[PDB]
Amino acid sequence: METITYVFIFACIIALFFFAIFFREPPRIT
Amino acid sequence: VSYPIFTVRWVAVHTLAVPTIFFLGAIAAMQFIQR
Amino acid sequence: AELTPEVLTVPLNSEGKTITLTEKQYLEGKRLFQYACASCHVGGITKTNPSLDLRTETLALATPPRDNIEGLVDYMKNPTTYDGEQEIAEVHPSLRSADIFPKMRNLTEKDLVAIAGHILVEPKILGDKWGGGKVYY
Amino acid sequence: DQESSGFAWWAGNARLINLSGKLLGAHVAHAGLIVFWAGAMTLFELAHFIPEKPMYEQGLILIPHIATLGWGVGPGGEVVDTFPFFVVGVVHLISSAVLGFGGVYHAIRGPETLEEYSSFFGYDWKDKNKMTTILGFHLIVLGIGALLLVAKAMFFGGLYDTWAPGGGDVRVITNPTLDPRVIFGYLLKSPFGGEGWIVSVNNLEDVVGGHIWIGLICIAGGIWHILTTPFGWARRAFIWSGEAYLSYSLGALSMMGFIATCFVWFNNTVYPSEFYGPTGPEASQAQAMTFLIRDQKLGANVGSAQGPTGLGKYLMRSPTGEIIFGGETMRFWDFRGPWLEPLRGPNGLDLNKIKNDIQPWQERRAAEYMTHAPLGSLNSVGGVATEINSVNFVSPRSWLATSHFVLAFFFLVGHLWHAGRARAAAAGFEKGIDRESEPVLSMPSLD
Amino acid sequence: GWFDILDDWLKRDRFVFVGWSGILLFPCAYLALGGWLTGTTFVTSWYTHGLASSYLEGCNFLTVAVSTPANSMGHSLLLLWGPEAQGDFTRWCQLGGLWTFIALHGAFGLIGFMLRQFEIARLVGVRPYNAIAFSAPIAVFVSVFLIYPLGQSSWFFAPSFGVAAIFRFLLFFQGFHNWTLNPFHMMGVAGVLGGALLCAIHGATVENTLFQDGEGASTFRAFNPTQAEETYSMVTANRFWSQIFGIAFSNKRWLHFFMLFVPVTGLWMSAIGVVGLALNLRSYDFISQEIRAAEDPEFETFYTKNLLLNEGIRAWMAPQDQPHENFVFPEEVLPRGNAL
Amino acid sequence: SANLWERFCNWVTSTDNRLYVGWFGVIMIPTLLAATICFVIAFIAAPPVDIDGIREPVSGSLLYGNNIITGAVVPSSNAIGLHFYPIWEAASLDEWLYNGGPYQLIIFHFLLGASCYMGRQWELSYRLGMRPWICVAYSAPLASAFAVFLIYPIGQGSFSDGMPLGISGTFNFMIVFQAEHNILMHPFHQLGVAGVFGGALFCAMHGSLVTSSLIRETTETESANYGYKFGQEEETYNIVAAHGYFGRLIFQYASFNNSRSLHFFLAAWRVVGVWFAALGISTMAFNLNGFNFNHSVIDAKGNVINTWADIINRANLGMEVMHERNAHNFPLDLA
Amino acid sequence: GTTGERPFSDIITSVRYWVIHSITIPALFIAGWLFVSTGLAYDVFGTPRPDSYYAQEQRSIPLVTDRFEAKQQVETFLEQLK
Ligand SMILES: CCCCCCCCCCCCCCCCCC(=O)OC[C@H](CO[C@@H]1O[C@H](CO[C@H]2O[C@H](CO)[C@H](O)[C@H](O)[C@H]2O)[C@H](O)[C@H](O)[C@H]1O)OC(=O)CCCCCCCCCCCCCCCCC
Ligand code: CLA
Ligand code: CLA
Ligand code: CLA
Ligand code: CLA
Ligand code: CLA
Ligand code: CLA
Ligand code: CLA
Ligand SMILES: C=Cc1c(C)c2cc3nc(c4c5[nH]c(cc6nc(cc1[nH]2)C(C)=C6CC)c(C)c5C(=O)[C@@H]4C(=O)OC)[C@@H](CCC(=O)OC/C=C(\C)CCC[C@@H](C)CCC[C@@H](C)CCCC(C)C)[C@H]3C
Ligand SMILES: CC1=C(\C=C/C(C)=C\C=C/C(C)=C/C=C/C=C(C)/C=C/C=C(C)/C=C/C2=C(C)CCCC2(C)C)C(C)(C)CCC1
Ligand SMILES: [Fe+2]
Repeated sequence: METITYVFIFACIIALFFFAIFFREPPRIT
Repeated sequence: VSYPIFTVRWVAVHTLAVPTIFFLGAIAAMQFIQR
Repeated sequence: AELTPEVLTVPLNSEGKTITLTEKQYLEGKRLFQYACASCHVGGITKTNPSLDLRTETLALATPPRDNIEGLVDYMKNPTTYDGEQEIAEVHPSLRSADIFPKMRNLTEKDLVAIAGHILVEPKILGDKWGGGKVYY
Repeated sequence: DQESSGFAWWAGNARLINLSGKLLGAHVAHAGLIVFWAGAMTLFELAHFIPEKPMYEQGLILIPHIATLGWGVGPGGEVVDTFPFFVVGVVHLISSAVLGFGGVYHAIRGPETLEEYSSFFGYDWKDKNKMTTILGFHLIVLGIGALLLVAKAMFFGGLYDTWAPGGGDVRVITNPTLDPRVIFGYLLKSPFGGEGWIVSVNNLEDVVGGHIWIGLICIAGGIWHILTTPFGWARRAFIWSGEAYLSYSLGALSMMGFIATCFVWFNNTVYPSEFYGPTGPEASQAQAMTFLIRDQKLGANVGSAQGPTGLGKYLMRSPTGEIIFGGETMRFWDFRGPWLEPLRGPNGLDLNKIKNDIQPWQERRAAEYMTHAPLGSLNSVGGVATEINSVNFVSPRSWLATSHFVLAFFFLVGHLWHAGRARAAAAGFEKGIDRESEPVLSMPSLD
Repeated sequence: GWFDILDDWLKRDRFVFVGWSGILLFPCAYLALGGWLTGTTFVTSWYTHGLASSYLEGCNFLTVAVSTPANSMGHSLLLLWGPEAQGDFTRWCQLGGLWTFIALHGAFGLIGFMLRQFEIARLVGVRPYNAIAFSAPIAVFVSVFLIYPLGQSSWFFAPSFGVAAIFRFLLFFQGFHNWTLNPFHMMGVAGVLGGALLCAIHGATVENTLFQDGEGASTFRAFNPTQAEETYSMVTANRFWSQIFGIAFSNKRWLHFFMLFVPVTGLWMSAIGVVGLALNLRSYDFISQEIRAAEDPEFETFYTKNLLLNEGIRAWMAPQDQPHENFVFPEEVLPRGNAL
Repeated sequence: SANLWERFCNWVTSTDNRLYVGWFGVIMIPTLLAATICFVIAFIAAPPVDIDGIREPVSGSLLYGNNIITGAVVPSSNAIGLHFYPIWEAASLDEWLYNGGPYQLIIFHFLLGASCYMGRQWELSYRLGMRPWICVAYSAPLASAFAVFLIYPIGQGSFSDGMPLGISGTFNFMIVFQAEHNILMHPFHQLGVAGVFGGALFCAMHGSLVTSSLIRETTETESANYGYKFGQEEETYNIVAAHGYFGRLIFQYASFNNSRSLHFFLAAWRVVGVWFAALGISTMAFNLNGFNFNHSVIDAKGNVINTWADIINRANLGMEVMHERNAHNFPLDLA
Repeated sequence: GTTGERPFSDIITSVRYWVIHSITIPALFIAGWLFVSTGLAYDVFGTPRPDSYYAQEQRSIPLVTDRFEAKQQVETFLEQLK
């Protein structure tokens, strides 16, 4: 049980890596 | 020009330079206190 | 002042006579003890065989008595187990066996008496720290 | 070359990379401290060396090498000739003057530019051939003594061989190794525990035997490059610049130094221990040996003694070779030295042997190595991390292996910073990034 | 005027600034440096730890330390002229004292110095923020030199003002508080450590994305002290890590700010954590494990395997570390593995 | 096309691929992909490991009873030590499992691909055309990770004693060490804790000042941070009004006007100390442990006066004694 | 920024610096030394000298027991103590 809680965090975080890198707000050269 | 010898700057630089050598001498002295 | 005359005075013969000592001899004792090798023997234990220590009592119970400024001398000259049964000369530094342990060559009755007095003396000051290791350290 | 039209002071030697070096003499300049250092320390070493005291017990880094070459030793690791050692340092030392006497010149009073005096091979880096030919000389140069050693090994006195029949003893390498499978085979050998590609070397027959092969192999290269120009995929591949040359070249040391540090810590052959300390693993194996004896001699069966953990105190079992000492000592069941090999067997350590053919000359060498172990503090108080001050001793191996790593490491840091700055000239952005023509402020935005 | 004269004077430039603050910074801060120094050189610390704490006694740099008050005083400020010492600068120097001194005088040096960061800051038209960041240490030094001790038994168990004497402060925690395993302390290293990288990187990351705007092999001079001109292409930046690490520090106000945060923050998380240790509230615990540690004598995690090290650190040092308890542990009671 | 690889060649070196993948890339990229994959699982669900020379299995998997902190994937056993224990040398998959073979995989792998990242750390500074004394900063890091996973092991002979991959594991690798190396009393680690502490202080310093002399561009409702656009031509801070402050705050000349120098100081400090440190471990790797002053201070009679380091050492024995109880089958922890 | 307090290179490189100082610097170096040599430093800071850390016979530590009548303690220890 609690070890899923560990693995759930561990995972949803790897996906916070997904978005923050690929759907991150881009650098606008102006 | 003519800048004093008793400068704010100096009082400090001194409180240190006086002891330091007082100490350094104290220590170089201990270097032999055998027995 | 602290390393006093009689505290530097120790038993000579299994018969009582005391040789007292000097600050000179004591020193050679230190210089020696370490050069004669504390490599197994460092502090007051015995790394090759931890079961035997150099504490005053231990040397007394030895055979023949080995607490005599004398005793240790025979030993260093010729070694014997705690049995006094078979000569251990080949596995232990000894003048009998110099060709094995070089350090033991430059050794003399002068140098010996010293390294000896060092052994019977150290306990007197260090207390138990002499026999024990690690634990007391 | 003054300041402006040069680098800053800390990058001093860079202004010497300009035009044609004013001094080879720098390199020679120190090519002396290096040889002079042998002259001082060697003198200094013997200057403190006693013949009885175990060579490694008297901080002898330099002296042990002479011994390992057969000089001033003979029977056992005992030193008979205090002379030979003295000789070598005296010579080098003095030898250094000429080396420095000249470098010191070449740098201030000679051609501030040998680019012009050129002629004799001369100077300029981009010059792809002057460089192929130069290294070429220094290639015949090395292999030169590869043989020099083979000679000392085969024609002047021999080397020290701990394995050597009787026991450690100056012996002459009669029959070096032919078979290329062997001499070369090491490179192809495992890198990990059990077989180090360079390190693993039982005897001298393969050493001097291999060196031979290297002298010629190496000479064949100087002879080679000296005659020709590097091919086109070569030019295409590697940046050519004085710096860039140091850049590569420097990272051959880095690697190599590790290869030393990793070697001086592990071998009993080329580093006898009678001159250096007993090798790390040897130690925790020596302990084993000493106590296997202590009890067996005290009346214990040893072989059939069930140990605390479930394994057995004195004897244990390894996965590939069946039998070895057991403790935590296991890690070193790969250790091999003459003091423990007699008591060896087909399947591994032999119970029958270890029980009755274990002689005295071993219990005492075994005990020396149990004590004298590669363990000490900078303080130089040899022993466990927590030992009382008294017996002090730091293994030559400690200092040797340690240093070279930190240096060899640092060098790897070098191979980088000199490649990092040199791969930069290659396009010119090494000075910086041009404020009006930068590749990035004009490129398809990643997104 | 009368005030402003004092102001006017002490307030303007003269190299080594001296301000409304200095009045407490300089004096406290000085004594403090001295306070520690004198001890290491001449003062002994024997009458409190039976331990030598001075060059004069033979101690070295890594040995010397200005003791800490015997467990007999507790938290008494131990005053030079107080009931305990009675202005007897030798006894007062003997009962330790210098400690409370160094620590208290010191405690001000910080208060004082941070103020100075404000004073000079409000005078130069900048954001004090630096002065804020400086809480980072005040909190630490407060908790770790006053709070923790104040929470325990005596000034004794408080830091040591030593080189090694301070290393003891570590182990002792690991061994008794098993700090190493305390969340709060963790962020404490998460910030220091995490920040160091942040520092070493911005520093170098900057150096390399430097516009060659000088001539030759000295990009150190080519920089303009005079005016505005982004020296490091912020553009050659993002498009670098964005492709090498996946992320881009696009902006410099935040970058050069987030660097303020990292540490200061962790430190606080440390100061909190230790506050815990003050009232022995520590993270040694970890029931879930220990409860199952009872049965299953064969299940073993590092936690336990580690926790055991601690248990040794106690049994061996306590007797000599905490002398005022006259601990006595017979040969037998000491925990040891089979062998040594 | 003349050859189809031609495109593979520019792609790898695509100076515009969202995520650059150099030639190092082509090795890094997966070396870590395999390394990570083994890891993430070993943690989530992996059997115990005999680690120490015996047959005492140490569990380190969440599914086997680990809190995230107790978590850790364990090393290879003193049985293998240095021999190469790859997945095929082991008979049953479970052998590799028990004898702790994941370690080598994870360690060897990342510990490798890591370096290539170090290379590909610079490969972008070449395709991008920027000074590259950057990749080096990264060294110190990789050096240590290499030190704590590859030198020390070769030093003591077994991967057994190499900082176990896991949280509480490190703590272990540590406390032990102190005991066998008195690392804390080691001149190197010092210069290590030196910079780290520094950098962590400088990281807050340089970050402090900048934001402290930030400049104008906002209301009070607006976020002051907004005052800036990516690709600004002139820096946002007022350097003169910064040094003009900091310099003053004690000494005036112990300050930096040379932004290039300062940002540099930030680089080298952390990066240099960390090195020494990385070397510290690598130094004691072959037993040149920290200092040692036990019984080094004595009086006349010889009665011994404990040095404040003797306590260090006292607490040290407490450590020496316990660590790895059962295996140690002899008087001297010669490994 | 505009700075104007009496310059350093000036005096470290000054002829007078070295002449006032040459004589006075070691006066401190010497002063410290004497402070140690007389052996007053000891009595100055209670700091015991090797000759007198432990009494002659006893093996115990002269530890301050009660914070309020501490002054006595020290004595009674320094007392019996040589
Ligand atoms: C198989 C695929 C592996 C993939 C790994 C890829 C990773 C990328 C590489 C980076 C680092 C890992 C590479 C490992 C190299 C280290 C050597 C090693 O581990 O192998 C261990 C061996 C040890 O050899 C020993 O050899 C011994 C044999 O000696 C014994 O037996 C002998 C006779 O047989 C003699 O009698 C002797 O006296 C006696 O002691 C035993 O067999 C031991 O078990 C055995 O360990 O070392 C050696 O031979 C090899 C020497 C190589 C030189 C290395 C120099 C030092 C290493 C520095 C690492 C650089 C990286 C740094 C990056 C960070 C910043 C720099
Ligand atoms: C392998 C051999 C080798 C050789 C021949 C060179 C040669 C060179 N290196 Mg170099 N380097 C090497 C290895 C080598 N390096 C390694 C392994 C590293 C990794 C750290 C480096 C890192 C490095 C850097 C960062 C730089 C160089 C630079 C240089 C060039 C400048 C010359 C020089 O620095 O002299 C001058 C010697 C000094 C300045 C030494 C003093 C160093 C100062 C900063 C500290 C002073 C020490 C002080 C604390 C001593 C205490 C004394 C006490 C009494 C006060 C020169 C071509 C410079 C360059 O740009 O060349 C292209 C440069 O910036 N190197
Ligand atoms: C470590 C070895 C080493 C060597 C071989 C050199 C060599 C050189 N450096 Mg140099 N340098 C070094 C370390 C070294 N450096 C370090 C560590 C730093 C950091 C401070 C520098 C910083 C630096 C700068 C800024 C410059 C050089 C320059 C030079 C070159 C000019 C030499 C000269 O003008 O001397 C002049 C000699 C004197 C003024 C008097 C010195 C007397 C020496 C030569 C004799 C000593 C011999 C010994 C004591 C006794 C032997 C006597 C013998 C007859 C038996 C020369 C190639 C210059 C250059 O750019 O070259 C083109 C230059 O501008 N260096
Ligand atoms: C290959 C490099 C090397 C190595 C491995 C050694 C190793 C040794 N030397 Mg040694 N030495 C060297 C070069 C080296 N030396 C050189 C070039 C000189 C001439 C100056 C000397 C002069 C010398 C003397 C007079 C003595 C020794 C002694 C020793 C032994 C004990 C020294 C010790 O314990 O203090 C440890 C020393 C340190 C820990 C120094 C601290 C390092 C600080 C300054 C930072 C270093 C950082 C940097 C990366 C390392 C520099 C490398 C080194 C060449 C300086 C030890 C075997 C002693 C001995 O054994 O007598 C027979 C001894 O009396 N050496
Ligand atoms: C270590 C490598 C090395 C290399 C590659 C060189 C290379 C060179 N040196 Mg040189 N040198 C070196 C080491 C080196 N040196 C050392 C260690 C010293 C210390 C003295 C010198 C001292 C020195 C001086 C005083 C001079 C040179 C000169 C030269 C250049 C002349 C080349 C020539 O035709 O000589 C060919 C030499 C031989 C083939 C050797 C012949 C040996 C016998 C047959 C006669 C030599 C005279 C006698 C034996 C002793 C020499 C006395 C001396 C005045 C030459 C050449 C670039 C000359 C120069 O100015 O170049 C521009 C020059 O005047 N060197
Ligand atoms: C590859 C050639 C090679 C190798 C493997 C060795 C090996 C050895 N020599 Mg040795 N030696 C050599 C060449 C070599 N030597 C040459 C040319 C000379 C001059 C004649 C000597 C002179 C010499 C003396 C006087 C002594 C030794 C000794 C030794 C042994 C001591 C351990 C050691 O440090 O060396 C082995 C370590 C290495 C060889 C380092 C390995 C690095 C190489 C294999 C890789 C280099 C790669 C590099 C990038 C090449 C670039 C080429 C290009 C493709 C870029 C060891 C077996 C000692 C000994 O054993 O007897 C007493 C000793 O006293 N040597
Ligand atoms: C001493 C320093 C030194 C330096 C700096 C050089 C430098 C050079 N040499 Mg060279 N050389 C030297 C010494 C040196 N040599 C010596 C002592 C010899 C004696 C023969 C030679 C003999 C030699 C020859 C015959 C040639 C060179 C060539 C070269 C040039 C190309 C080398 C290259 O880039 O390799 C890069 C090579 C690789 C990166 C190999 C990668 C492929 C691997 C996978 C091989 C496969 C391994 C295989 C399975 C066996 C084992 C594999 C593994 C398990 C170990 C380069 C300028 C070449 C040149 O153009 O002119 C001479 C060339 O043809 N050298
Ligand atoms: C200035 C500091 C310093 C000092 C005092 C030393 C001192 C020493 N080094 Mg050394 N080393 C250093 C820096 C230093 N090193 C650096 C920066 C590197 C690059 C990482 C090395 C790489 C290195 C290796 C690979 C070896 C040494 C060895 C030695 C020892 C024998 C010297 C020697 O080999 O004579 C003349 C040469 C030999 C006796 C053997 C030659 C080995 C063959 C020819 C391969 C190539 C040699 C090597 C690459 C050249 C370096 C020689 C050295 C004098 C710099 C000696 C204690 C040897 C050792 O371990 O003890 C015997 C050894 O094998 N060093
Ligand atoms: C590694 C430990 C450490 C040291 C020793 C240290 C030292 C210093 N930090 C300073 C500053 C800072 N540190 C800062 C954040 C941090 N600093 C950190 C960690 C340290 N900072 C970490 C925790 C954070 C990370 C951000 C901020 C940004 C600043 C400041 O800007 C400031 C600075 O500008 O530095 C240049 C300097 C301020 C000088 C001063 O106030 O004197 C004046 C008054 C003093 C110090 C008198 C105090 C007297 C008290 C403390 C008595 C103590 C005596 C003992 C502790 C001495 C014992 C010595 C041992 C050997 C036992 C300098 C003293
Ligand atoms: C660093 C440099 C420099 C210089 C120099 C160099 C670098 C080098 C070198 C070198 C050198 C500087 C060398 C040398 C030398 C010489 C010598 C070293 C010598 C000698 C001799 C001796 C030492 C001897 C002695 C003796 C004898 C004769 C015999 C018997 C014994 C006796 C001891 C008596 C400078 C600063 C300017 C800068 C540039 C670079
Ligand atoms: Fe900045």
